[PDB]
Amino acid sequence: DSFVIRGDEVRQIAPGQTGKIADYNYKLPDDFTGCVIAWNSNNLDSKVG
Amino acid sequence: SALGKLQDVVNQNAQALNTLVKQLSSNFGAISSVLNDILSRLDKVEAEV
Repeated sequence: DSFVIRGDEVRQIAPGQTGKIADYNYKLPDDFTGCVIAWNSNNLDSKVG
Repeated sequence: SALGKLQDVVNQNAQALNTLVKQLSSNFGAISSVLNDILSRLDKVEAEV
């Protein structure tokens, strides 16, 4: 599952949490079996404009 | 005092029933003895504990 979010919304990706991300667009089940991987891509995706 | 044995048997049965009933109000280390109170509280992942 590949997606880009805000740096403060990383805590909402964890299963069984709150927030707009975990309740409106992307929610993980309580029996999620896997790992969550995230890294910064400021110099890759973000633009000065 | 003639039917003391029967009275003691009945009293023991009644006391066992009353103790089994009253053992519901205990917390056993939880936050409250009422399940509806725990449901109207911290999320399911933390309420299962």
